[PDB]
Amino acid sequence: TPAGFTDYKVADITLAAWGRRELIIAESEMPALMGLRRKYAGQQPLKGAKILGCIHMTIQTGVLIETLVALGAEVRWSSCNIFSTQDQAAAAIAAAGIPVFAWKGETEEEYEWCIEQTILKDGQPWDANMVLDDGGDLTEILHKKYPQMLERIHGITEETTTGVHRLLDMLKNGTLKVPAINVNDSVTKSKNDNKYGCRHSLNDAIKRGTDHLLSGKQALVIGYGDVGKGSSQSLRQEGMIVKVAEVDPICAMQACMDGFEVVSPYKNGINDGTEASIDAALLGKIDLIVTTTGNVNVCDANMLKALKKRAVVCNIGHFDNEIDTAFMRKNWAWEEVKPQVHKIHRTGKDGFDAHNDDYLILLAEGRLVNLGNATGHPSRIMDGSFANQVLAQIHLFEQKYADLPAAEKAKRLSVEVLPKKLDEEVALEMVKGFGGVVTQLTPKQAEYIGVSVEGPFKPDTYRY
Amino acid sequence: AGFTDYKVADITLAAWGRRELIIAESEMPALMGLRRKYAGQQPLKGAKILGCIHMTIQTGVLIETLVALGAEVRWSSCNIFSTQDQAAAAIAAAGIPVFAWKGETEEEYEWCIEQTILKDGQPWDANMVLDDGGDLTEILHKKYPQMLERIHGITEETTTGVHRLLDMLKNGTLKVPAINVNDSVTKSKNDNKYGCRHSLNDAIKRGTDHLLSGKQALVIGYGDVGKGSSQSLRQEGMIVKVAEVDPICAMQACMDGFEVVSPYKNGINDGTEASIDAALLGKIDLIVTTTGNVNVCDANMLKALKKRAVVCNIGHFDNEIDTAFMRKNWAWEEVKPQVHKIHRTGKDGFDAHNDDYLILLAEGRLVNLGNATGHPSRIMDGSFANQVLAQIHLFEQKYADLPAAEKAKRLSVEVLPKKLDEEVALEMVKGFGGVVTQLTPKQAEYIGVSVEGPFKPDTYRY
Amino acid sequence: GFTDYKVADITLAAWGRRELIIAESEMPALMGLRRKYAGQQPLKGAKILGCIHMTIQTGVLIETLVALGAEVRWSSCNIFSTQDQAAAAIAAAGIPVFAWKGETEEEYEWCIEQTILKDGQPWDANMVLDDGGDLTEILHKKYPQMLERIHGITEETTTGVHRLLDMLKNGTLKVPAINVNDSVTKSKNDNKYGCRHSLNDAIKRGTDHLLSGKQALVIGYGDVGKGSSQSLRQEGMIVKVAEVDPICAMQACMDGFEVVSPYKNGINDGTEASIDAALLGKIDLIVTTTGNVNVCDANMLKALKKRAVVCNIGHFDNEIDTAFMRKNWAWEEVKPQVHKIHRTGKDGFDAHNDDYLILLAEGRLVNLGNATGHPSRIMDGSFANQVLAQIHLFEQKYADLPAAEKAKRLSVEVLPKKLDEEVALEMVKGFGGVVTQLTPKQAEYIGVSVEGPFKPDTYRY
Amino acid sequence: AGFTDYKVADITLAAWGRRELIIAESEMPALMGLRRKYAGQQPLKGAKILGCIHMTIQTGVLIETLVALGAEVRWSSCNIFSTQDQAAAAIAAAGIPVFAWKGETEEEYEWCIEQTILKDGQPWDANMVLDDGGDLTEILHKKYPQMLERIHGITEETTTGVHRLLDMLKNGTLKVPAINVNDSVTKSKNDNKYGCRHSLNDAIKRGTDHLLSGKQALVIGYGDVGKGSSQSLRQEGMIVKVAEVDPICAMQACMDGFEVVSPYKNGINDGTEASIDAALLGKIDLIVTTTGNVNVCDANMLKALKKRAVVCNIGHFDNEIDTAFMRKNWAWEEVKPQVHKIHRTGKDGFDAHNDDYLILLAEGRLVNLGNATGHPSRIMDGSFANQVLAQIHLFEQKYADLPAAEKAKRLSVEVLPKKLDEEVALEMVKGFGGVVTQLTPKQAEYIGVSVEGPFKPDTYRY
Ligand SMILES: NC(=O)c1ccc[n+]([C@@H]2O[C@H](COP(=O)([O-])OP(=O)(O)OC[C@H]3O[C@@H](n4cnc5c(N)ncnc54)[C@H](O)[C@@H]3O)[C@@H](O)[C@H]2O)c1
Ligand SMILES: NC(=O)c1ccc[n+]([C@@H]2O[C@H](COP(=O)([O-])OP(=O)(O)OC[C@H]3O[C@@H](n4cnc5c(N)ncnc54)[C@H](O)[C@@H]3O)[C@@H](O)[C@H]2O)c1
Ligand SMILES: NC(=O)c1ccc[n+]([C@@H]2O[C@H](COP(=O)([O-])OP(=O)(O)OC[C@H]3O[C@@H](n4cnc5c(N)ncnc54)[C@H](O)[C@@H]3O)[C@@H](O)[C@H]2O)c1
Ligand SMILES: NC(=O)c1ccc[n+]([C@@H]2O[C@H](COP(=O)([O-])OP(=O)(O)OC[C@H]3O[C@@H](n4cnc5c(N)ncnc54)[C@H](O)[C@@H]3O)[C@@H](O)[C@H]2O)c1
Ligand SMILES: Nc1ncnc2[nH]cnc12
Ligand SMILES: Nc1ncnc2[nH]cnc12
Ligand SMILES: [K+]
Ligand SMILES: [K+]
Ligand SMILES: [K+]
Repeated sequence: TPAGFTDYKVADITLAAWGRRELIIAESEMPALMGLRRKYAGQQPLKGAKILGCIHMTIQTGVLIETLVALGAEVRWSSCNIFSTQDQAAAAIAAAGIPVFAWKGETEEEYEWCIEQTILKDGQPWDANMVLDDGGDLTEILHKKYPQMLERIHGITEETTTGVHRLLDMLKNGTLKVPAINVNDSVTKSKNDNKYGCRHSLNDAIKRGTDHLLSGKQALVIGYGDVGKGSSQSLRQEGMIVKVAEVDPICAMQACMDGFEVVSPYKNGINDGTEASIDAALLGKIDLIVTTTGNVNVCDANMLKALKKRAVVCNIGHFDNEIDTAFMRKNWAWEEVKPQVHKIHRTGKDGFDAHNDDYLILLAEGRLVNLGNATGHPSRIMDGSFANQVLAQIHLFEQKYADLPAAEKAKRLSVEVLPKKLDEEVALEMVKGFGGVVTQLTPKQAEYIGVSVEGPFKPDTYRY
Repeated sequence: AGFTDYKVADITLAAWGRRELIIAESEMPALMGLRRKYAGQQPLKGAKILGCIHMTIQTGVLIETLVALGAEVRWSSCNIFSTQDQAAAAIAAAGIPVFAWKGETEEEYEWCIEQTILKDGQPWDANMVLDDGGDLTEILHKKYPQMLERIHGITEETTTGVHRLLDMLKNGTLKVPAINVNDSVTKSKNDNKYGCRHSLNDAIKRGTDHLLSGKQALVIGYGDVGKGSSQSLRQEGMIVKVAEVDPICAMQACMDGFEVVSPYKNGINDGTEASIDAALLGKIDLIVTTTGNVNVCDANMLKALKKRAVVCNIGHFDNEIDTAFMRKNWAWEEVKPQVHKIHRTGKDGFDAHNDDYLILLAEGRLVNLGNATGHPSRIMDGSFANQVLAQIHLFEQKYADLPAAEKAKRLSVEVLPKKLDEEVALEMVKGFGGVVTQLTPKQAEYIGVSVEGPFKPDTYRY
Repeated sequence: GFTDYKVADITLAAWGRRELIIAESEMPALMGLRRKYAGQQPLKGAKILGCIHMTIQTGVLIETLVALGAEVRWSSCNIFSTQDQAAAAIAAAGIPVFAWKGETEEEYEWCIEQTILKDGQPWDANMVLDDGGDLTEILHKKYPQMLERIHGITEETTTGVHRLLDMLKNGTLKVPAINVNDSVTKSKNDNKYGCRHSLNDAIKRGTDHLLSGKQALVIGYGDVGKGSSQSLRQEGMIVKVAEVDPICAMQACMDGFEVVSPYKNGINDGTEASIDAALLGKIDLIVTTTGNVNVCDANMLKALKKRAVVCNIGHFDNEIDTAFMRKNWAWEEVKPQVHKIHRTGKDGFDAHNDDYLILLAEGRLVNLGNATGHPSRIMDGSFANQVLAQIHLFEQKYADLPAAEKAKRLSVEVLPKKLDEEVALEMVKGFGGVVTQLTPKQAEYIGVSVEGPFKPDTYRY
Repeated sequence: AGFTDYKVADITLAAWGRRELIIAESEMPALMGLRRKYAGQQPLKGAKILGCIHMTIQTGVLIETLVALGAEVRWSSCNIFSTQDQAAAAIAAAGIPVFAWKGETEEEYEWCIEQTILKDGQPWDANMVLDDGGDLTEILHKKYPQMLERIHGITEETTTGVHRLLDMLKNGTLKVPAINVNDSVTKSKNDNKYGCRHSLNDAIKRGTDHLLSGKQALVIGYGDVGKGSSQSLRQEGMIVKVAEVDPICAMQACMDGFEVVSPYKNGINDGTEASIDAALLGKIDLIVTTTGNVNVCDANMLKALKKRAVVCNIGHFDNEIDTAFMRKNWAWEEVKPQVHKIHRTGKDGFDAHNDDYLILLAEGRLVNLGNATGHPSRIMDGSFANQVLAQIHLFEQKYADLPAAEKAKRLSVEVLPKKLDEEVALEMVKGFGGVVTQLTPKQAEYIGVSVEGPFKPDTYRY
């Protein structure tokens, strides 16, 4: 009896049985992912693939991990957020002999150490050759601290909008060292996960964090991209009176037409940095503000100062700097209600009255509230995102960028999206998971609209 | 005084039409902002526009915006049933040639387009085309190629019109460049979707006055029009099922809370009655086609529909339903204009109290324009501000005057730049009293955009 | 050689008949009563004065009464609510009807009198069917003698019920009545769901305004206000709700509406200072639904956003201070039942004046004024009750009974819940719904009969 | 600290419970307004209240309101799974006898009620009863008639409890008057409907994390609870069908845009598998019982449900689902607390990867309280304001002190006056920032009401 399998760090390995029970259910909610697991078990298309994975260690990610593993891959995994892991999921994965370094409630130190444990196997760089990322933190660390490892990696498959944006910055600046597939912009990812996932999981997380009635109350959603669209619907369908802020007038136009009043935190929309710019009458009526932008400081200090007493503040974008929580740590006393729920007392820094009425309620300390305060998106939604993740991993691994002459590396050095035909094939398995029946074009019909009977049914410019 | 160059139902409707145009102007801030911004420059001075789009009150404000910016125009409707006669009469009384009335025959429809093309029996000195559906575009290519030599461009309104332009382009038959106005977000995701949300249940109420809540609807298609049409019915309380051939669109319908079904067992349309899901169709109270495709509500479907179901089409062309089969096999009883009971008992005559009929709206033509007034002004504001910008752009490019070599480089179908799309959107938002936030310089840097936009890459789907 | 009618255009009859035949397929409860009671002829000998909106739906009610044996003489209960093809179709069937769309106030009162009189002198009516009590009022206040041979009244709507109860409490009510409104298959089915269907319907026909994204103020949140609010919200309007009833305001909140008052702090003190001018200057659409008086008052009308739409879906047109508007501001007809009210003055207006309001149906019932009111499948519920109520009062034969033994009969009563359920069951079947049948053990467990009624009369649904 | 008259799961949870109570107080303006209105008057001084209701944070605020008004209480939960342990712990820590934890056995549940009834082995000097579901009321009548002699009244929270009260009255077995708290509109239409709207999908998400959008639900019942439950699922995008025995309620579901179906062919429950609509049941992903009835999701429906469907009950008692059949016949795999997979492959063990199972939430117990936290504070504010008023009213009536002749005249089940209902409503509305309009004198005269209310007759249904 030796030490045994120890290449992992989780909160509690004994939760594994529970995580496995939840993985087994989740499999039945993920027909596109499990169809790939079935269709590709033979080809072992990921045999020899050695995947650095950095994405929220949820049950849904566990079904993704095991699908890569079932297709031949070796993986070393960490979560991409300190609060997003489900400890029973992490424990279930570690119990299956898979290296995972993830728990709910990491410090920032532990977060970076966890990523480090995927990168280093046994004190030396693992011979990684694939990267799966969500937000780009693992991507950044590899480029800035382990560039030599990038010499052996065939590509990066990036999950989310913020991560894609960081990739494009690096592509533009000549600093991206390996090609990448933008998974986010599949329609079965962006207009499934980003919108409908937040529709499901935002009011989920707010109810779990606060158990606040939402009906009848006033919400301000900052942003009306895919996340903001889904977020606004999560709140409006519960009966909130939802107001939407935007910098993109096309997105603002959509919110008006979807039945929202479009407002700005600042008078005439001009954020001059002074308190006098804040629409105090507006913020003084808001019971809930949700940031969804991917931007920085969209719920700033002066807004926080002016919010209605006891309003709930949260962020469902990727990074916590959407809210100026730094200002609130410096100036206001924090009272933990329960994990990932704090009352922030605007009375001052040092201590608070337990019955002070002048406080805000912050969820997940500003981190992604759906994963921090609930369980993120549901399996049937994540099915689409992770089916794309698997297809993209298969494809970049087969391309073998790491094995090519230097000058064709410039030709392969690109951020690409999966082809629409693949997008549609994932869509079809999703629809069938609902019991939906897709109609087949007749040849005359296909000829009439200029498509093949088998698709793709839309040009790449089609917006859906 | 002395203006006679027009054909409308009743010129005495002009004072009424004018009252409604003055109202609609207040509902169209982007179109009216363009009028104010460009009146001094006269960017369309010398433009001579053949226009073929639904002669509604909203098209009136478009027409008069083009004119106010310097253009002369000759106008026809792009559907036999979509004209509002008071709008046509107001435009005629303003001295603008228009050939349009509600309830044209097909022959009269073709004649009206020809009256825009010919002036005093001769080709008009047109140099710009504004089209909706491509009917005018097609006539110019097939019958008046010499006129296209002097035409600088086509600004095409609708998905079906764009598809026909692209077919010409791939075939080398497109003679002048086009702007695809449909693909602006302030057109496609405003007009196509939200316009149909507003005007679909509108037309069905005017046509039948049927309660929709609690009743079963089948929407064929879940593109932009299908999405908005589904919402039109679901927000009224219908139980809406959606059919699609595009699994991505089907997936959206699922996620939007709709059951996705096919008219055919396992979705396999093999032309046989036996393929029809008769249990499904025998429960449907309302079928709506939204596809731009052919025969998506076919004869066997029509045979299987529940008795007294409503049948309608909000796509551009009436061949979405097999109305030919119904004319050939079944007796038509007019309820009122644009509303027919179609008795499945036979062709010759019908029992006035027969229970086995369907209710066809607008004879299968676009139901929102045929049985109501189409999209509202505040929505058409976006589409038609795009039209004006597109006319301004193609006219100023002066393709017809370019040397053959330069024409060849410019013969394409293009969309308006995102910056303009955004500028139209902003005026619309301002028309709701919305307040767009300005990025600080730091945030624009953070997300990699200018403070003034555009805010999204062209790949962004919204 | 039938001449005992007055309609706009009798040549519309064939059109009206086509819509009647369609409506019949949309009214299974009414048509069910036709087949159920055709044999019995329960209204044989009934002579019914009827005063209710002369729509296609009312036509099906009329011809249901006749199919069951009744003779009727009919008029509308609003000057703008008649559908002229419905009136014409009824007249063409040899049924006396006096109604057109767009009557004057004078002609409305003349049409009622023509039902009351037959061949120059009072009809020998023995039944009354009323929608707002105007006909009832005229029989009590001007024909207190015809009332002696009538076996009852059946009042259709909330307002008219209220007017009967003020007579009851004051002991001035003279024949027994049946409140048809308090049936759930009438009250909810109609007052709420009917306005859900027909309010935005009317606003679109009248204005063709996009509603999505715009600001509405619904005054009132009773059944009409509830259905009105949903009609606008389901279109994407941002709807605010005003109420004096905190319980209805509570429901508006819970339904996801912001509850506001036109007056600062809700205190309507008659001054221009009390008006929340900031709120009113943002409102694109105000809809009154209260049955009360002056809930959209002159000061609110002054403060409304330019080009706002103003309408009333309550029974009477004093909900809005239209009188102030006639006295002070110039009216421009856009088209029938649509007027631009110019706040620049009374002495004419500039055609391009931007400071105007849009008033629908001159403040009258907007859904019947600018569209066709409620749909057949909804009116089915109310009129099936009306038929049952007429049957019950006719067969009870009040006018043929001892003097004040009839005091045990003098009452405003509702219909038995079992009847309410029977109507509801026919309506559900019209949707193809399938009602589940309790097992004996189940019915014992909750203490009801397998046959119903399933709720006590206190249940609020 | 000397105080030991309680039993909770973990007393160290008290500080957490207290933090959540302080927050809930800010969400319960009506309850906290009663506290401020009556604190000086101490209208419950001398009241000794047996309370049996879900020992949540919201009930914690109610308990402390009663105490603040002068009452002493002894408390138990009315369901084995509904206690929030941190709420129980905070109440115990304040020196208030409470016997409640999440996860009780049935025997523990009974013991907890008895610990409120008995103090130091003898009947407590109880003189008021606050009940939710009738269980404490039942035990008092069956087992402690001597105590009822001294009790002035029962304030019953929920529909099922009121029914048992009415049966006892009808039978002559009710020993003390009761106030039906459920029947206030600020209870029935606030709590029963909008509460289950909030908390049903809440519980289902916490329990299963299943996507609901796009999936098929069958809700049994369309009363207040069923109305709220149907809305809870539809607003998430479920395709919701509704079953009912009451045709009026089914009519409401139709008009609300739901398809109305029966588990049984033509609605006829004949007791055999042959009478099951297996085609319908084979499509349902989620069934919710809302009836207060027995066996409304019976063994033959459970056999017929689509594989892996979720089964749950939001009615007061767990016999709405034939969970007893499932225990006799099928294998239960606990996923996590209050979530069980129920394997239809047999009674003895299961394949860990069997696909033919159902998901039962809270073992058939009220799912909103069992798998989440029940209704939110701002909703329970209305219910519990009514409780406090009902307790005040009966305690001051002092029925137990009246002569036998006066008792006979007051032995009834009453509801609170509408005026009070409105006063609770006004406080709830103010908590939303709502501004109620005050009638003018002439307006109040016009509709025949006082300016202060009541505004509706008692027959008004809202
Ligand atoms: N929590 C989740 O589960 C989840 C899921 C997907 C994506 N995300 C993250 O959410 C963020 C947004 O993702 P997306 O796909 O919606 O991106 P997006 O680009 O589609 O939307 C962002 C929107 O925010 C608007 N915006 C930016 N700055 C603003 C400001 N100052 N005020 C108001 N609006 C402003 C932009 O105009 C844009 O429309 C990204 O960080 C993404 O990674 C989170
Ligand atoms: N009536 C109006 O006011 C109005 C407004 C805009 C566009 N249109 C017209 O409506 C039509 C649709 O326009 P769009 O913008 O929605 O186009 P779209 O391409 O966005 O949507 C059409 C959809 O139909 C689906 N479809 C095709 N064949 C089908 C079949 N046999 N069964 C089921 N689904 C099928 C396609 O997959 C596609 O998603 C076009 O003719 C367009 O010109 C009408
Ligand atoms: N147009 C239609 O088709 C139709 C149908 C049914 C009834 N009605 C009429 O509509 C009106 C309302 O009917 P209902 O059934 O809704 O009655 P209701 O009593 O159910 O509701 C009216 C509401 O108005 C509120 N109210 C009164 N004065 C107010 C004020 N000053 N400010 C705000 N709210 C105020 C009351 O509190 C009440 O809740 C009546 O005149 C009725 O006859 C019209
Ligand atoms: N979980 C909660 O938080 C909560 C809240 C309030 C009440 N409740 C409980 O929920 C139950 C329902 O309460 P309610 O206020 O809605 O009562 P309700 O009387 O308003 O409605 C119950 C409905 O069930 C219907 N029904 C009965 N048997 C049926 C069957 N076999 N099939 C279909 N429908 C059937 C009835 O017709 C009725 O409309 C009661 O037990 C009540 O105590 C629970
Ligand atoms: N009202 C309208 N006018 C012109 N074109 C349209 N297309 C759709 N609705 C229209
Ligand atoms: N269509 C209609 N017919 C008769 N009375 C009505 N009241 C409301 N709508 C009506
Ligand atoms: K229009
Ligand atoms: K009607
Ligand atoms: K709670």
